[PDB]
Amino acid sequence: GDVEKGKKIFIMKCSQCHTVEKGGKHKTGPNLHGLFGRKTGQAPGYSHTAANKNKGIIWGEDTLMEYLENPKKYIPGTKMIFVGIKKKEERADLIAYLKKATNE
Ligand code: HEC
Repeated sequence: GDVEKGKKIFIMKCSQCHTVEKGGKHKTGPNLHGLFGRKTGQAPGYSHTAANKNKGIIWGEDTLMEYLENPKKYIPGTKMIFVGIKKKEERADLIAYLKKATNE
């Protein structure tokens, strides 16, 4: 994925509710630093829904590809009110940016 394109997707569609930087603030949604390799719903200091807490999967490229295509289908009961990203290559670019920014 192209992380420069992914960053602009993140700004356009995600930054309204999320930060990615280490120690970044929670907003409507949790700060996302440390996302990869972590189980769902464990962002430190954020009050997740039980659904987000209980999904039980580990975030990685493949699980984020599925989640971000249709969030409420993957995690029924989520309070992330976002329709999803239809195009696979856009999701791949976003997730490549996420893998870089949430670990740097
Ligand atoms: C507000 C309207 C949001 C927008 C736009 C996006 N997200 Fe979000 N997200 C939001 C909330 C309120 C929550 C918590 C939901 C809950 O049920 O507790 C989330 C959660 C996530 C997560 C899960 C994190 C984890 O399990 O540790 C991820 C990975 C996530 N959101 C990603 C994400 C991306 C990449 C977005 C842009 C396309 C995006 N979200 C938009 C609220 C909102």
